[PDB]
Amino acid sequence: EFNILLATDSYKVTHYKQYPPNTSKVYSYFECREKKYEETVFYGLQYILNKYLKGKVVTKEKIQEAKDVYKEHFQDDVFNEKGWNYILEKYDGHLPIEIKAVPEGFVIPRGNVLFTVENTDPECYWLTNWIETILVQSWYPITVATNSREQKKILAKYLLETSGNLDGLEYKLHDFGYRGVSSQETAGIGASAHLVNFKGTDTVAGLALIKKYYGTKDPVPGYSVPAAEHSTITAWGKDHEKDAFEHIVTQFSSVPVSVVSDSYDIYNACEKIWGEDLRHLIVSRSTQAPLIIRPDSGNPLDTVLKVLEILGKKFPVTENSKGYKLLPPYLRVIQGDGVDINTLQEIVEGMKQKMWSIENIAFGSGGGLLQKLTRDLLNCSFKCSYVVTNGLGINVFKDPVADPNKRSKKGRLSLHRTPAGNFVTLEEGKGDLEEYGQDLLHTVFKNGKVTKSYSFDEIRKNAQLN
Amino acid sequence: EFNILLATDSYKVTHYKQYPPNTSKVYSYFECREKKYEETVFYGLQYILNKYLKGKVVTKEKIQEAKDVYKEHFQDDVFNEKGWNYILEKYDGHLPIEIKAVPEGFVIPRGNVLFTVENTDPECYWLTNWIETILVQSWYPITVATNSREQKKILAKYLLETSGNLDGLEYKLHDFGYRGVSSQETAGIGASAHLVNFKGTDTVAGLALIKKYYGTKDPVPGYSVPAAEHSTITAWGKDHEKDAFEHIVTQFSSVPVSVVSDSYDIYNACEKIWGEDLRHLIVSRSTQAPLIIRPDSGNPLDTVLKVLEILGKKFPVTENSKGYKLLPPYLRVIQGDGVDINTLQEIVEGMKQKMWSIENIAFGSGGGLLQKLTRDLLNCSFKCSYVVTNGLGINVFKDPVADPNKRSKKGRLSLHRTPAGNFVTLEEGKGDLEEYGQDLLHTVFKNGKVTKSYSFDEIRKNAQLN
Ligand SMILES: Nc1ccc(/C=C/C(=O)NCc2cc3cc(-c4ccc(C(=O)N5CCC(F)(F)CC5)cc4)cc(-c4ccc(F)cc4)c3o2)cn1
Ligand SMILES: Nc1ccc(/C=C/C(=O)NCc2cc3cc(-c4ccc(C(=O)N5CCC(F)(F)CC5)cc4)cc(-c4ccc(F)cc4)c3o2)cn1
Repeated sequence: EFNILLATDSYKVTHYKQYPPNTSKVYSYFECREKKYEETVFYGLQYILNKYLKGKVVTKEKIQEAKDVYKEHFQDDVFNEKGWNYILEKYDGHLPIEIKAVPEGFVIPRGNVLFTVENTDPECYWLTNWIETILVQSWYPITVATNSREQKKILAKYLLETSGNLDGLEYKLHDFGYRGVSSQETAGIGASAHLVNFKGTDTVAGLALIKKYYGTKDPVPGYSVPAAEHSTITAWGKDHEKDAFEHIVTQFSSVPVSVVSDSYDIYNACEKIWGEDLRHLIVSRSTQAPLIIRPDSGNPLDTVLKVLEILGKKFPVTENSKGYKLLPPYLRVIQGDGVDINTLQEIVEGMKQKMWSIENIAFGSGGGLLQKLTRDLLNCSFKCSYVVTNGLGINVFKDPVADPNKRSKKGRLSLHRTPAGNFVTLEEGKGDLEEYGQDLLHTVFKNGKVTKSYSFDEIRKNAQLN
Repeated sequence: EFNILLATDSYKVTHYKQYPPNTSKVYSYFECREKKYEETVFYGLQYILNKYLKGKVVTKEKIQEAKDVYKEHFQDDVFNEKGWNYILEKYDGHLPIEIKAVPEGFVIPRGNVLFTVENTDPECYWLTNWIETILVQSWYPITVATNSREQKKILAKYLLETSGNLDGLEYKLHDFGYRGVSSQETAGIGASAHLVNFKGTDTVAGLALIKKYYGTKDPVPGYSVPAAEHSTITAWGKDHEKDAFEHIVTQFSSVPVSVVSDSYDIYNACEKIWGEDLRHLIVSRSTQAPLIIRPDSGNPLDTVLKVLEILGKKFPVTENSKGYKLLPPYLRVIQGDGVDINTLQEIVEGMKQKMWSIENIAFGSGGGLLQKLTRDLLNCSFKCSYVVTNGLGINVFKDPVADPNKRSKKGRLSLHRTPAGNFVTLEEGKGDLEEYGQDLLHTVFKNGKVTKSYSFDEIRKNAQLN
């Protein structure tokens, strides 16, 4: 079973011997520090509160096991068995901590307070920063949900220019990242952060996470359609690629189907196999069940353009009201190789220069969507800003001489709306002056109980585009 | 509870209707595809065999739950209920699969087969590639262990040159990445892969993973020392940084202690606080308990060089047998900000240029060691290379015209030793000719059971440097 006594940075085990004596309160905050990515989607804290922090988390056996492990780890006795036994006997193992956050789904500019942590018992001054390590890991669902939303902005801009509406926007980016992430638990959390902005996912693990910790009115938050891989094509033999194509579109003639076509020669497959030999099985398909050709190699922009030119000469093309070319409704294209936020912008801009509408194409991303992200992308940081010693409170901060970008905020913090409708974080307890309205932070956790929750439905609504 | 029926890519559920009819065998393999990082460390397979693949993995309840989820996910009933009911009734929920693999810890050049997967029942031809997604995730411990070993190579070269031996090598790179990874399960896997090469870690979760799935002779595989953070220094007050230093070094006066010193001015704390105000508490410390000064901001190379020049003028410096300068044995330095494999080489080369020995310094890394890594750094890939249909086996392969590097191998594979002592992978069953000796892969999994395993002590021995 999970042991919260073994889920911290090793060195923090010794921090109860370094704080100033006669200290009764430690107050810390989380932010996406200022330095692209000017606003962040706050999401994922609710998952950590329920799975790791709520309820009875301390037992006599868990204290004894931490004592045994840390004895050999440090080659010394340094564990705070006395402090952890006080929580067990007085609060039945419930953590005496209060956490205030911003509602999940909110879009907030860089450099503002997103949540605060503090202890509610003077004896547990050391407990505030013990749970820093587990809490800081919220940088991952924040960054996945932000980076996915910024890719939605690019897609929405070019779809509106070339078509005149946003029909089908919310399944133009499919999640191919299950096998490209570092673990099973990461796959579930990352695919859920992507479903805040889109609807298509191949990463099954994200569905069960949402229903267990968030919930939705619909049966499932994500959907998929049948598709082929290189094994189900090459298994027929090099000389029988056309046999594998005919068989697969016939088994799935009533639903959409994606077919990877670059096993040997992608341009041969589009012009000769799809566009001639099997053309009669494509033009008869329904608008609700098109064929989706999938290239998978080469230069991403050059391959998409050459593919569209080949298909345009073999199938009837129309011109929409904005002047851009459009394929017949029974034929589309999906590009799912080498796709990140940078390449996605290069592709749609190139398609627009060649007078091709964004209606024709959708995208898929694997490692770029779920794995190629770090904690310094948005500079997520956790720092102490207020302590009480000998009954008097002081403001605490850091300010390295060689880097003013690492300066931290001072005192008790609060988040408010500006008169022009923006955000501002007030320091040194100045929010008590009541000049900026109501603090937008809400108590989500106190003394081992989750005091306020949000559904996955409200979160999607909070993260909408303008 | 984990359900293997929900731990695959969505599309793989629709693959049992796409293979050629009368197919009784699907045979697939894993490689680090060829085109820095010329050889890879194979580690991580055993963890996945025990936690997810062995034993009764199919029940009547798990079949019904996967059925219910897929009807909403696909808006159809494509799920293969009949295939999974046969495995339950015929094999008591045990997977009829055989896996062969190279011994864990082995160092193998790029472009060689590392493990193979095939079905042992003709009815379960679809099972081989169903477990591709879970097995491909072994890319992460392989890449962490490889990138960590390459960093050990750089440190060994410059330590031997500036000092004359390798004393202290196994803890010159400490793992700081607990808070910087994407989940709790990722932290345990990645820290365990780092301990293959080094012995210092702050990510506690790696210790329990090793003892449960690999085992070691000693009580624990990793160690740590007491250290400060920014909250335990700045909580004393801006004008009281000296008081915090004196307290911390007195509480830990008999063991090594690391003290972050860049809260306000790193260069002032080195020259005036450590080098003047508190110098009498440093020169009295034991060689087994030095003070370790830790900078944490600015340019990594420029800061380290200036910190060394300051201390060299406040403390007695000697010259070792190779001519390089050395601090007194009670004074060391650790640099744990912005360290990856690129900057680690720049720092160590610049230290040598200024005649400073590598004995004076250690390093720590967080996001660069455990998070800033993807699946295409080593080109880890899983592909089918052999099937049997109508009783006749054929060689299958992919070969895209726009990317010769994506070409895969054909037929039954085997790994052998060359007469000069190198590795070669034989294709198309040519290993049966017995011209290259015996196959180096070993059956590690068969019909639901682990058939061969390795201890963490054997893995470390196999992964040693030349
Ligand atoms: N490692 C890997 C893993 C996988 C792969 C290759 C995967 C692949 O090719 N996927 C194709 C694909 C999925 C998909 C899902 C949707 C989709 C998403 C959401 C909804 C939805 O909101 N609802 C459906 C259910 C409902 F009830 F109807 C109301 C709500 C519907 C469909 C749409 C298209 C599509 C793409 C391009 C097109 F042109 C057309 C469709 C889709 O295309 C490669 N490597
Ligand atoms: N998010 C985070 C997390 C942490 C931080 C800052 C952390 C910090 O400052 N850590 C200091 C530190 C630990 C440490 C461990 C060892 C160590 C590791 C392994 C062994 C070992 O091999 N064994 C244990 C004992 C044994 F019994 F022999 C068997 C084997 C011994 C020591 C050595 C030094 C050191 C650093 C610099 C020096 F100059 C010298 C030492 C060490 O220094 C920042 N952000």
